[PDB]
Amino acid sequence: TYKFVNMREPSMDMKSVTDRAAQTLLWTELVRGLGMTLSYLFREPATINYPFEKGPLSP
Amino acid sequence: ASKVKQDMPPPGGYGPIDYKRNLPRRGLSGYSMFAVGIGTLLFGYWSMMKWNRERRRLQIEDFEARIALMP
Ligand SMILES: CCCCCCCC/C=C\CCCCCCCC(=O)O[C@H](COC(=O)CCCCCCC/C=C/CCCCCCCC)COP(=O)(O)OCCN
Repeated sequence: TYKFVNMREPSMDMKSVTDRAAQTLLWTELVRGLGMTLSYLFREPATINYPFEKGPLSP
Repeated sequence: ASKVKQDMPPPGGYGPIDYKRNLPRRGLSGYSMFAVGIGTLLFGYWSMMKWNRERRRLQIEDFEARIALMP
């Protein structure tokens, strides 16, 4: 069993072409990436306070 | 006495694990975005029209005061 990763064909009707042009001229995916980074900013960091805190170990 | 005890999955197994790609569409057509842009441009144009006409009248008033003071 195998999968195709990049075998899609964009639709050439007027609405989809207009959507792609709006993405180009208004940078929608760039704001999407900005928003994901912003959401990542507002969560707790994963940093521990060494040497007062230590990483987990095992026997 | 004691029985075998080692790491094994719990009875019934584990729950399903999500692995498919999940990139949902935020959702807004290009027509709507272009319409919003053109609408805010037109609103700015109208406000600037009114404000700059008022500024022209104010400048004319100031020039009138200067003309009166000139002699
Ligand atoms: C009815 C009368 C109306 C009067 C006319 C008005 C028409 C308005 C409609 C059209 C205007 C839109 C133009 C705005 C700028 C467009 C520039 C542009 O689209 O360039 C992009 C590229 O632009 C970029 O990629 C720049 C990205 C830079 C990376 C940083 C991301 C920035 C986004 C963060 C927010 C930006 C904040 C902007 C406002 C800040 C104000 C202080 C095209 O490049 P490609 O997609 O690679 O394809 C070209 C080859 N065919």
